[PDB]
Amino acid sequence: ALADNCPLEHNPDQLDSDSDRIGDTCDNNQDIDEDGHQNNLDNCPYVPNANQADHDKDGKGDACDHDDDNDGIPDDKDNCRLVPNPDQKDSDGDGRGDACKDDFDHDSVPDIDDICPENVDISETDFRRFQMIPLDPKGTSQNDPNWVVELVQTVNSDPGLAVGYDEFNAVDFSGTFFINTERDDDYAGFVFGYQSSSRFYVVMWKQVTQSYWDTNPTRAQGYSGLSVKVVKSTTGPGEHLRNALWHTGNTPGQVRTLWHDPRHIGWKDFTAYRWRLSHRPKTGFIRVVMYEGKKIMADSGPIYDKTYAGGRLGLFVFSQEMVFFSDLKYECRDP
Ligand SMILES: [Ca+2]
Ligand SMILES: [Ca+2]
Ligand SMILES: [Ca+2]
Ligand SMILES: [Ca+2]
Ligand SMILES: [Ca+2]
Ligand SMILES: [Ca+2]
Ligand SMILES: [Ca+2]
Ligand SMILES: [Ca+2]
Ligand SMILES: [Ca+2]
Ligand SMILES: [Ca+2]
Ligand SMILES: [Ca+2]
Ligand SMILES: [Ca+2]
Ligand SMILES: [Ca+2]
Ligand SMILES: [Ca+2]
Ligand SMILES: [Ca+2]
Ligand SMILES: [Ca+2]
Repeated sequence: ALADNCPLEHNPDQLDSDSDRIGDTCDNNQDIDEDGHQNNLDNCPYVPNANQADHDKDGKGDACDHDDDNDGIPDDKDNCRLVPNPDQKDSDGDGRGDACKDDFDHDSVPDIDDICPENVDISETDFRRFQMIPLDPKGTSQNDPNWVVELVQTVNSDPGLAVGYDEFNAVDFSGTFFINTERDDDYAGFVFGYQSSSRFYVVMWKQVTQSYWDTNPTRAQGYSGLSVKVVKSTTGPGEHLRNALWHTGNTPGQVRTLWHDPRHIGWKDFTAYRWRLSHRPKTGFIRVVMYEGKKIMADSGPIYDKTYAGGRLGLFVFSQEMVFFSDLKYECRDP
């Protein structure tokens, strides 16, 4: 019943106020392991497992299942952990069973070309599907985001997101953004570990330092440079989150800035930038590097934070028109 009508992916015809893909009628926000799946809709309630992998579909996610394929051979001794193979046949004796030698998760996409080799639910990128989420559908300081298609955001808008469909535990995420205009000097970036419109990590880059023109609800000063922040809003999309996202630092009950480039180097107009992000939920590892061609423009260095155990990936925009995103790529890094 719940794991049938609750998920927006099973029935999109319902409300989902916090944009976490769980219908309002079922949403209770109880998530003890903070992996983005509430307790009663988590196949491993106490073990962090954001992608909810369950290869034998027995109700116990791989993360809390001792025999992920139910073939009687425990994971630790199974030479084909995700493919049933009782005889453990291994004709060349390399420790990998014949049953899964070319396609470990049996999603019909060989290991080498499979971006998520140990996840039957993901085999290729599908960033052809975006969920647009306005970060301030309350205030009207500026018009909300407008997206078109090269995914472009055309308005000097209020903050907003464009988030993908796939969910990840450990992941490497890369992409390209281009500001096709010399007008303005604000924000462009991306998100990862996205769970709800009140829960996600965000990486943003501003061109020139500037204080947000509306001192309400809180004073916000955004410095030029790359920043890494974690959002845990007590209010959700609105004016409070708005100013907090802009502020280079911490805003009570809204945002925490984990790192900011000490050099405050802003992005350049009409320049293609490539970002490379690595997130390892198990240890809380986070690192983002920005590139201008083959040149390194910014490097966050190792950052550690375990607020969120995983989630979706997406694009971020805040008061910057003509932001062109393209060539998005991602790969799972599990275990
Ligand atoms: Ca919801
Ligand atoms: Ca929720
Ligand atoms: Ca959970
Ligand atoms: Ca879990
Ligand atoms: Ca299972
Ligand atoms: Ca397991
Ligand atoms: Ca099992
Ligand atoms: Ca097994
Ligand atoms: Ca097996
Ligand atoms: Ca073998
Ligand atoms: Ca595969
Ligand atoms: Ca796969
Ligand atoms: Ca608005
Ligand atoms: Ca500019
Ligand atoms: Ca500006
Ligand atoms: Ca602006």
